[PDB]
Amino acid sequence: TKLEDEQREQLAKEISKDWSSVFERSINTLFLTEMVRGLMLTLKYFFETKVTINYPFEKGPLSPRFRGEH
Amino acid sequence: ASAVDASGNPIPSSSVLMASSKHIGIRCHSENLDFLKCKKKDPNPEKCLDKGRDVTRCVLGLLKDLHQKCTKEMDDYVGCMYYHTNEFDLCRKEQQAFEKKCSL
Amino acid sequence: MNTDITASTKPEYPVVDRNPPFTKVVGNFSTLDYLRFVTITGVSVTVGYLSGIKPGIRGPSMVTGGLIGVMGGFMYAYQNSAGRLMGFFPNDDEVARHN
Amino acid sequence: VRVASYFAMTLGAFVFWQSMDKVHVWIALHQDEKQERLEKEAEIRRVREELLK
Amino acid sequence: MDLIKYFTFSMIIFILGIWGILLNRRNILIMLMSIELMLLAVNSNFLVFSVSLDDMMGQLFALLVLTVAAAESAIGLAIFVITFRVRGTIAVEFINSIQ
Amino acid sequence: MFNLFLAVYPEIFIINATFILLIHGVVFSTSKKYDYPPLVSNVGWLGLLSVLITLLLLAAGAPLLTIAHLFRNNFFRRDNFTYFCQILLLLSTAGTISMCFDFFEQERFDAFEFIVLILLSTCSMLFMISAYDLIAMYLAIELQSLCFYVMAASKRKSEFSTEAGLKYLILGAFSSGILLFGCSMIYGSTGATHFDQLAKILTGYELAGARSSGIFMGILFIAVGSLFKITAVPFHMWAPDIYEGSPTPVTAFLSIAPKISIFANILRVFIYGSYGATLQQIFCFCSIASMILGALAAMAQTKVKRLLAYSSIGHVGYICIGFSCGTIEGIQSLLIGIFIYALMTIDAFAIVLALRQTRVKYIADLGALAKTNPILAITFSITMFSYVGIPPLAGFCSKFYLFFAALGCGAYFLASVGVVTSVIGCFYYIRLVKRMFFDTPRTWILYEPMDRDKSLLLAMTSSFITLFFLYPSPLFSVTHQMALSLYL
Amino acid sequence: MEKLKMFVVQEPVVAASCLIAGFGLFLPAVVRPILDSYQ
Amino acid sequence: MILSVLFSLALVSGLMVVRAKNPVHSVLFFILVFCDTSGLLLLLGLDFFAMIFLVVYIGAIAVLFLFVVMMFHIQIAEIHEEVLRYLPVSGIIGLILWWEMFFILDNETIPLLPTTSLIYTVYAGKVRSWTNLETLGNLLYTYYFVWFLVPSLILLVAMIGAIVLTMHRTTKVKRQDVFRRNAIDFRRTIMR
Amino acid sequence: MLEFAPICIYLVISLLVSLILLGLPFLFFDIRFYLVSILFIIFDLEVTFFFPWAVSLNKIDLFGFWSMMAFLLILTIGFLYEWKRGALDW
Amino acid sequence: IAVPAEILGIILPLLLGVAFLVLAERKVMAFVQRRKGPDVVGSFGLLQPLADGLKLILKEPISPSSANFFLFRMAPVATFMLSLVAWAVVPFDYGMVLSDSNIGLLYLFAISSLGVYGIITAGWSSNSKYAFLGALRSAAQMVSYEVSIGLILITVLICVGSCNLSEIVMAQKQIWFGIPLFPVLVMFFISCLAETNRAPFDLPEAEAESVAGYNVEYSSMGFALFFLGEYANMILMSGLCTSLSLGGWLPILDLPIFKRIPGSIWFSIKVILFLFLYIWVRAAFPRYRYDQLMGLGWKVFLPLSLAWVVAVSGVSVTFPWLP
Amino acid sequence: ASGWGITGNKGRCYDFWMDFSECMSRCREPKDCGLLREDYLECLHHSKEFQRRNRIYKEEQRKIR
Amino acid sequence: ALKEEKYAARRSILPVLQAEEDERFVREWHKYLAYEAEVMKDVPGWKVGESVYNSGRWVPPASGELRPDIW
Ligand SMILES: CCCCCCCCCCCCCCCCCC(=O)OC[C@H](COP(=O)([O-])OCC[N+](C)(C)C)OC(=O)CCCCCCCCCCCCCCCCC
Repeated sequence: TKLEDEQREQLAKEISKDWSSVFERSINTLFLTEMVRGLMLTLKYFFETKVTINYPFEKGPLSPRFRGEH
Repeated sequence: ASAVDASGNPIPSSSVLMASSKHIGIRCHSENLDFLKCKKKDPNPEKCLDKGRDVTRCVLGLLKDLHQKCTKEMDDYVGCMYYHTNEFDLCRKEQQAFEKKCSL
Repeated sequence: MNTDITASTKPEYPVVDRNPPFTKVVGNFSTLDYLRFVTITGVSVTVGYLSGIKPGIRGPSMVTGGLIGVMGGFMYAYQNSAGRLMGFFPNDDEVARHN
Repeated sequence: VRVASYFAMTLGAFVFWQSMDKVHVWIALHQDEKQERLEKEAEIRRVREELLK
Repeated sequence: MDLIKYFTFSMIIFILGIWGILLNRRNILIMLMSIELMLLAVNSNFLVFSVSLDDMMGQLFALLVLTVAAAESAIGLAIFVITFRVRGTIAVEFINSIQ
Repeated sequence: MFNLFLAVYPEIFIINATFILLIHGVVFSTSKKYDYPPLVSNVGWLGLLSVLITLLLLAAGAPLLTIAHLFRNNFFRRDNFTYFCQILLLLSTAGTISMCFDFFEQERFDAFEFIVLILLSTCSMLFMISAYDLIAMYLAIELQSLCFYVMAASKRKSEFSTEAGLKYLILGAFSSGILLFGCSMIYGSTGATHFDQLAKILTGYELAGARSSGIFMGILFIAVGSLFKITAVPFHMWAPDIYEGSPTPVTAFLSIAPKISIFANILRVFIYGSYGATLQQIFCFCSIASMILGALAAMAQTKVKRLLAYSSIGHVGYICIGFSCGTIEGIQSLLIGIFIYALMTIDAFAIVLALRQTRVKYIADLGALAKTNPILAITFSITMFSYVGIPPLAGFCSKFYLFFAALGCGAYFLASVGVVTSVIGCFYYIRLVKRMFFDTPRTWILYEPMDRDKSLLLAMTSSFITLFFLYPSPLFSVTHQMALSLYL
Repeated sequence: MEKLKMFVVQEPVVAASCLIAGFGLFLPAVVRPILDSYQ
Repeated sequence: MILSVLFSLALVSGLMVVRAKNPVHSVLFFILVFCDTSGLLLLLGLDFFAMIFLVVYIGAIAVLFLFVVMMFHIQIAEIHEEVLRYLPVSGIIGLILWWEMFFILDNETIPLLPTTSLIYTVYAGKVRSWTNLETLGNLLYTYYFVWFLVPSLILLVAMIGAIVLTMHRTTKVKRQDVFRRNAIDFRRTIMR
Repeated sequence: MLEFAPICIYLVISLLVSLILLGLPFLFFDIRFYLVSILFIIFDLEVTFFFPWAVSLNKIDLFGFWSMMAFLLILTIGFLYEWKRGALDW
Repeated sequence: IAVPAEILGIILPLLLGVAFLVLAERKVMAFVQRRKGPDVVGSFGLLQPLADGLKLILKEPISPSSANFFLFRMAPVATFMLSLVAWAVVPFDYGMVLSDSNIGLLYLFAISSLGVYGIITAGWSSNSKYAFLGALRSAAQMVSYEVSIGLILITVLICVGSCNLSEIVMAQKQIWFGIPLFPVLVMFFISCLAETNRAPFDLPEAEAESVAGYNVEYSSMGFALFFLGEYANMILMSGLCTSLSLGGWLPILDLPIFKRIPGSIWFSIKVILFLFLYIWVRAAFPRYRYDQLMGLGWKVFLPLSLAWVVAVSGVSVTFPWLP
Repeated sequence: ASGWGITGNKGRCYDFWMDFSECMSRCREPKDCGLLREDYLECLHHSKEFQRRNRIYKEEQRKIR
Repeated sequence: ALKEEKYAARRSILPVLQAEEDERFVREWHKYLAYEAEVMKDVPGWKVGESVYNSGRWVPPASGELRPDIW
């Protein structure tokens, strides 16, 4: 686990090069940027058109080489 | 919300008094202060009832004078101060109409 | 909030001021009060170093002892200075300075 | 079933509390007599003390 | 009458906690529960006395007693957990090793 | 630091030092950089240093503790009585911390939370000694009670420690409930919580009558709680079991430190506030029971810790005769007895911890000690004779001055019972001395040498005990001044 | 400084809470006396 | 009448706590008696104290007791004793305490026998009615701060004791770490 | 008070409707939980103390504010103890 | 008298709103997932809640016979009581309150505290130990996030001198408290999400996953009552969010065109946006492990809530900005 | 008794308590303040007033009988 | 400012309400004193509305009910 600890320290030093980067990372982790982006995509699909087939009146496409009833 | 008895008498009530609070405190601050001083000196109601009687006389005279000076404005003010339980913020137009007639 | 500085026992020496300010009490620190602070801090640091050898944290032990000793020595020096300035202690030198 | 037993015990506790109210009223009523008894006893002790003195 | 009824109820709760301790010989959690009932009776007495006497000391000390009772319940359940883990059971005859 | 807090520098410093020690210990014991070091010794040394520093603060700032008299009057009042009581309490705490160092390393008990709780409980006893109200009294009592719960149950896997913790838990909670009911009754029937108000209301009127029945019950319940806190026979049943079960440093601290604080609290709540002959009668009965049953039960004991517990119960009974006389000489005798008993208990428990290296359990274990460790045998025999009350040693001074206070007390029955108990209870101390010196057992239990921390303390305490009869004027004068200053 | 940056990266939420608490204690400790003197 | 019903329910719940066979039922009846005491506080007029009784006693301490009792899984005949034998001593002690209550009430607090029309209303303290919560906060935080800071030490002691008594970290169990490189930067790699 | 009678009647009506809903078809170990509960007790006491402080900030001065801050600091040290010991982890 | 009429007029529309809320959750989640929700039981599926309730009523019950029949049956009753009595205080406009308690905030906090007992007793009374363990987990999670919720309530109580929701809103008149305390509103929203076991932190609804839940043993009406209690709590805490950080029955910018709307419409609209946010977060995010969510509640939201309490108190005390 | 009333105003008879305390502080003998101590206790418990009302009620009821 | 306006309006009205309440209480207390005299005239050694307190300092009659004003 000493290797894991030193790898963690090296990575932390790598991604903490300057105050700008550390502040940006902290703000991104605190203000839920990825969550907001996922919410925006979800809202886009809420407002987009649907692909429901409306079964009894509209039926899915088939092919002449369909294996249905003997 | 009536604010008036059968024979033009002003009902003390609480809406009427709350409407005429500023007028009371401006007209007879004096014996109101005197009655409060007597109450502080001796809390017994019987020891000085005369100061309370003078305060009541002031309040009744002011209510009668205000009612006989402006009636429609005072009646509307008391009605709207009864509809909303003595909330001044909910009765602004009626209060302003009352202020114009009977100036402080 | 009301605060009263009156003490139960009357001071036995002339009172420069009943409730001296914190800055004035700190500035009243004589060489003896500085010696008190230095001795207490040094005792604490030495005790911390000598006790932290077995656990293996000599630097951390000295640091903890240093904070404890600084707090205690500053409290003792402030206590002595305030007691002198309120007349509880033999404040001959600052009584003369006030006079 | 325990709900019926719980309600029966609740009624019993209610009856006990009315009994407690009754004994409180009884104590309120029979206090003056205790007062004269205590006064008589205190008078006896005072007379005894004054005869000793 | 209201003060009489409240004081009688509080005294009855105190006696009921005493009875819980008395009857629960082989039960210890119910003994702690009876102690907590005693605490509740004390708090109720303090509150009703404050209300009757028009003094705020009863409310202050009832709040402090609530805090203390909560802390002591935390500590007591810690003791219960460690004991039950040590001997594997809560029976009283396993908690009689000292005599 | 604004100038009112001159009245609370010792407590503030001890609290801040406890917080600093807790933070340091946790952060450097949960550290993977090191090998998770046992920080108990380092934290204990720093806590002993903090205790010494706050002792110096309290001793040097003797007139400054009275600053903000009216500001602090609601919570506590400080005077010469509290000053000396707190000085003795800090000395006892420092001795207990110093003499329990070797227990840590050898017995592997490496929880610095023990030292943190030592400091926190010491602050609680400081607040208790200063306390001047029915609320601060309860708060300080409960603080030390929770600390002692955790202390007794400190050894988690130990069956004895867990059982002692559970028993002390339940019985202390019961006593807290009783004391709380007493406080509630007094508040309801008096309208007052401050000790000055209680004194003003209660003086001039006896507590035995139709009036103030609720006041009488509240005072009686508070007395019951305090008697439980001092292990009187009507409420003593916890003392031996928890004293045996809890780890030896914990039981030493329990036997030494809480006694002085609880007794100063009792003096300030009862002798000053609710002074009335019924309280002295209650404590007279409690003292009779304490002495008689302590002697009787310690005669039948065969374990060192249980014998020490019952000796503590008997000496509390003697402190209770001193209280139950309740005069100037009575209170001075109470203070003398408390000081002497604390010194003797420190001596005895230092010797016990010295013998803890080889895990001494029974009285027979220290048999043939006059050969393996001669000077230790003489030292422990001197301690046992001091507990007896043999004249040249310190215990006899407290003994005869308690008996003199009882003869000027008018309590001939109390004095006769006390002296008969003193004769009766000499037997088990003599049995200990026989076990060290007289017996020739088939096999001997060789005891490892001491640590310097216990050795210096034991030497100082034994020199004080043996040579106290050459110069008792300082202690007698100090206790007389404290008793006089209790009121004026 | 480097260790502080590493700590802020590794535990951002505790650093943010500490900064917020420091600001909350700093306003009445300094700015309140400053405003009292100014008034 | 409502007061009588409330403490009758409280007494019954307390008796069920005392004589309940199942400790879980004991906890539930303890919750019930706490609720009845809260109702009594409503009748008294201490809304804040009733709500804090609910929050602390009903919430915190009672969920603690419930958790520990259910997690123990105590069986019958492990905690079981006949109550008939202790009935005489319980009755004697309860009767002594009741007689002492009798003596206390007979002297100090005399009940009033039948009032409303004689109530003298001051009207002076009602212009700004201070709530119980408001008054308690003002007092407790201005002029009794020591008795407020001391319980903080008690809570700290309780937390320290709870940890030093009931802490057991896993000796050898893997713990997930989210600060890995593939989570942080994740440079893409291929077979070529 | 005079406002909790509607609450009591609401409770009674809720009981009635719940019983009706139930009766409609009839017509046809681990220490982590303990530690969490103890933390719950401590922070319930914290919030119980916050409520009057928060309400009466306007009356209590910087004295009261700093007393509450000292209370928190005394109890936040306990939270740091929890964090470093490992009580908050699962 | 009129009090039972008011109570019934609060309770029954609340049940209708809960039914249409589960229907709206289905519809919104389906529209998110590029499909259409219930559309075949009535026009646009408006009769779907009625059909579901009728089916649940007509389903024949089963008796587990768990030797704890009373406690098994009464736990959903307890949680239903708690949800309803919590709803007994929430205002809708100026004067639409049953109990205008001066301690309304602490009343709601206490009712939320009592809410764990229904689930705890449901888990214990069930024969299976998996249900008991799941109930314990859910209870602990609600405990932690209710501590956080109480701290947020303390922040709001620092902002507003009073403790009743109506006067809270009357203070909200100026700035809605959401503009000053948007991070506090976000933390309160996440805490109430974890309080009702909805969205992320969804342990009981992860039945297809190994955690199972406390509702496995429950019959048709027990499960229905637990679901109704959970959704009533969801609506309750949405109302709490809008009364605490969105001004309740208050328009935007106080324009006179906006004042034509009664205000109860404003409160309803804000509650609808909060419910839409509930369904949005549930549909858009994965769920946390139990240990992860517990550590997040005890290590991320509690320190932040304490820090925000301290910051708001420091801002208000330093400046004359104090009520 | 402290003057902190239950409704944020002056206590019910903190004035009586202060009269008794001043008498005790300036008195030559503690029995001099017996009347004021009786007044303070009577305010605290209403014992004498309640007894007077109870005996009035008893006389009224026995006259009816 | 709004709350201060409301409280200032309340304070100006207070003296007349207090006067009315004082007169009402005086009338009721005089009626009670007359009732007490007419029901207690038979027993000797009975005063008319004697105060159990000393040194004056009139206090309102005890109601026997805890907090009667809140209800
Ligand atoms: C107008 C008057 C009308 C009548 C009024 C009086 C009605 C009767 C009141 C007494 C109670 C009767 C029902 C008892 C049922 C007990 C069932 C049982 O065994 O439960 C097991 C439980 C133990 O729990 P358990 O777990 O064994 O539960 C099993 C329950 N069963 C049997 C139903 C399956 O026992 C107890 O809890 C002990 C109860 C003792 C009795 C308490 C009664 C209430 C308090 C009475 C106070 C005094 C009243 C009289 C005062 C007189 C004046 C001073």
